[PDB]
Amino acid sequence: EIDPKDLTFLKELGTGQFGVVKYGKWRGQYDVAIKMIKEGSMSEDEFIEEAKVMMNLSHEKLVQLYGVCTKQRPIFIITEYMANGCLLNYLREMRHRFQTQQLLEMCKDVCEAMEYLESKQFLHRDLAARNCLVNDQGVVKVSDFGLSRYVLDDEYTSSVGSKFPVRWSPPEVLMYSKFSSKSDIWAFGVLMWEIYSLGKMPYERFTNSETAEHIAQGLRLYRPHLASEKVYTIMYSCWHEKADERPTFKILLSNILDVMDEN
Ligand SMILES: CN1CCn2nc(Nc3cc(-c4cccc(NC(=O)c5cc6ccccc6s5)c4CO)n[nH]c3=O)cc2C1
Repeated sequence: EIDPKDLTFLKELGTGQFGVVKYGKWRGQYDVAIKMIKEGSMSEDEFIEEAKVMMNLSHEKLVQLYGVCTKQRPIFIITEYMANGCLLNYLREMRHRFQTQQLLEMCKDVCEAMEYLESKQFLHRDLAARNCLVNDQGVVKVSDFGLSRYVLDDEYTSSVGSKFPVRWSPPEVLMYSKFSSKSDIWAFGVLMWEIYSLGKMPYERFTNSETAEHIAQGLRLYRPHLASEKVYTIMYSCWHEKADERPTFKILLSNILDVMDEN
């Protein structure tokens, strides 16, 4: 529990699934992001009840959840500030500057974080470039892991809602809501595709339902121009129709390192 008196609000950072987020400082020194949880937007009992485990996830490549303020309303969630914002806009805005080696390093950053979550049997559930953040040195970190579990918004929680991450979801999630490590694996493959396409939208011009139909018929995202064959083999392995044929993040990390070694 963070003492809200130790927080200094400084700047608006926009809005997310739980409402307003601000930039501020903790005890005058540490840059933080502060979510102000819109009333009615979150399953608050469930979150507070299970919030300890989320604070104890600690890894360089995870956006740290520093703590919470729950003695007043709205509740606050206080997290590690990342000066370059979310990965999707960072890709699109710096599109013409990236070398392929840097793209691979971004995939490695994310894969390390997910290997850690995997080892803790903790699911992200909404992995995507929009839910990765980039710090002032260009390091990518995975953000908002596990929070989808607390979203109260039928458009987000229903597989046919307008906000559900259909384009990051494997068949068993779209058909049966079967989340597992292997559905995070699928989403990581799509995230690699976002990185190597420099921030394009997956299945652009397809609706969500057409996307679902597409992928249920075996069809997959094309290889982006900047992805080598080896890289594409790695992201494609994430999209096996059968979940148990998909790799683990440990294997994916080994693959990425192997490609780095070869280069
Ligand atoms: C000039 N730029 C302006 C944008 N800009 N942004 C920066 N940096 C951060 C943004 C956020 C942030 C802000 C608003 C919303 C959200 N996203 C969410 O709240 C949620 C995502 C999800 C996903 C699934 C389930 C529930 C939720 S709730 C975040 C990231 O958490 N945070 N931290 C940061 O450092 C730095 C900049 C400079």
